[PDB]
Formats: sequence, C-alpha cells, structure tokens
Amino acid sequence: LPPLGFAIAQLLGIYILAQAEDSLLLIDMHAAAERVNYEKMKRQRQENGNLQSQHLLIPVTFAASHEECAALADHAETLAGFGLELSDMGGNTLAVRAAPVMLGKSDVVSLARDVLGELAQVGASHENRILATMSCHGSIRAGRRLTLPEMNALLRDMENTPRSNQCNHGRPTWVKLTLKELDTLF
Amino acid sequence: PPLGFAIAQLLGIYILAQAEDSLLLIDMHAAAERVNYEKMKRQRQENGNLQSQHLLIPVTFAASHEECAALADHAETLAGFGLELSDMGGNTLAVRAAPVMLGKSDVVSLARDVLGELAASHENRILATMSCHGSIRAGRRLTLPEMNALLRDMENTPRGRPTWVKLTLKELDTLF
Repeated sequence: LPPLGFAIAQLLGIYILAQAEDSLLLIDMHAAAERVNYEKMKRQRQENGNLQSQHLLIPVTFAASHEECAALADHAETLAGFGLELSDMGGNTLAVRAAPVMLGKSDVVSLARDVLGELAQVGASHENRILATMSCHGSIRAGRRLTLPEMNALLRDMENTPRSNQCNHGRPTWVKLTLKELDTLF
Repeated sequence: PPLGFAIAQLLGIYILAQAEDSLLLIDMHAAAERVNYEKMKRQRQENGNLQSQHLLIPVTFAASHEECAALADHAETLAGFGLELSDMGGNTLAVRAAPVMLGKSDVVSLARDVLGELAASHENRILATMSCHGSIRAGRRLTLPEMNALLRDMENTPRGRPTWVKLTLKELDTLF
C-alpha cells in the first residue's frame, strides 16, 4: 500500500508534514481529522445505532447550567447513544463518567455541553449535530501528536473514508508543494 | 468506620457523622438511651447488680411519706440498681450513691422512679424508665472526641424510633 504519504514530523503547531514519492505534504491536522471523525462517527451511527463509548478516570466538573440538568433528567438513553454518559453531582452541576472514543484527550465538557444543550426542545430529528458541533474536538487543537507512530494513523484518514478533497468549506487540507520546490530557492 | 466519624452537632439534638457514604444524623439522646439500656442489662444479668458510685454533696429529694417506708422495705434492690440512699429525717431522703454510666443527672428522678416502683417482682424498670436520664438531654453535647465514642453506640450492642441516617440528598430535593 503506497499511501497518501508517510508522516515525518510536525509543523509549528497546526500542520503535519509527510514524505511520499512526490514530496512532503502539509496535512491540516485539525481539518482532516474533523473530516475523518465526522465520517467515522456517522458510519458508526448508521450501524449499531450508537457511538462507541469509553469511561475514564477523573471526571470533569461540568458546572451544568440549570435546564441542562433537566435535559439529563429527560431520557439519557440518547446521550448513551452519543457515547456520552454523565451523572449529576448535586445542585446544578454534572460530571461525565464516559466520553465517546475517537475524540477523548480533553475538553469533554464542550462535547457534553453541546449534546446536552441540544437535548432541549425535543422533536433529535436533525442528527446533524454529530458534525463539527459534536466534532468540536477534531484532533489535537495545537498540542502534540505523539512521536510519529500515530501520525501515520491520521495519514491513513481518507483511505476507505469518502469526502476527502473538498472540506467543510472547500479549503484544502493537504498537499500544495511538489518535488519542484527548488524554485523557492531563487 | 462504619457508622461514620462525628464532625459536629445540629442545634442540640443531632450529631452528624461523616462516612464514606454521607453524613448521618444521630439522635444522640435516643442513641445514648439505647446504649445505656443495653449496657445496664448486660451489667445486670452478670454480677447481678449495677456499678455504684459514691458522690460528694448528695441531693435530697422530698420523699413522699410512703416512699420512706418503701426505703424501709429492702434497700438492697436499690443497691442492686446502683442506688444507695439514706433518710435525713422527717420525710426526706438523699442519694449517697448513684449508678455509673448515668452519673450527673436529676438523680432524684432515677431514685424516685425506682422507689415508686416499690408499691414486687418485675425486672424491666431498668429500661427508659431508668434510662430517663439517657445522655445529657439537649445541651452540653460534649465535643467531637467523645462524640465518636457515642458514635460507637450500636457497636457491641444490639437493639422505638430509629436513631440514624436520612441524608440521601433528600435535603437536596427539599432545597432544589
């Protein structure tokens, strides 16, 4: 499998550069990972009817605005279907006991807040909150992508996952430079 | 652990103890009444009498007329309850000794109960009638160190209102 590229390193915070047969390729990690996460979450939603969940140490100290607690009082079965299981601590606070896998890694409060504030005004009936709203984690925002034996895993983003070239707007998420970057040296 | 660890009191009747579950409201007077009842019965079936304690400056009751004759009736029963009392004169009496585990109290009340019961047989006037002292009624609430000792009430003792937990964030429903 000669892939898109072979990840070689990071680029100052937002790009991941990968060498291939052509040249080094600059993948916008957050954008490409948002695309692939949206794709994988919808593929895992059309099948089995729920997102993959995961628990975790150290719950989050939600702080849970008033009516979001009542939204959790409303059937949390849908919340379990989004991979987010969370519990009430008292007064008007919460804490997530389980976050969906494929995101993790921080700020689970934002994901749970998005879906829980969506639980107001039951009608659901849209299901396109699983997009950038629920994909409001993407990959790592600007910090770290390990020591490379996971960078190639994101470099495998668009293999067997469609909607590659055109992003959520049309902005490219990868290659611009070719082997003929020697012109830049003039 | 278990039953918690006493942290404070609530206005004079409750002692709240912190546990792994939550804080538990113990009715200190009722809990002490139960523990004293159990201790007195345990000290009664064994040794056949309660532990007496002589005290300074005895208290003199009032001693209605037939109660003096009841004292003339065998006082060894009163000594069996840990109550030694003498006649001062006229129609009045005074406890030279009071039972331990009850100590400071309206000792006149305990003596009067056991003496007015002498109007034979029976044994269970050692219950709340003799536990008409319990702990200190609603004050003086000795601090946390001995509060834990009170929290060891049902430890070593079995046995009509319950004397503990209600906190399950039901006060949350009462306030939210």
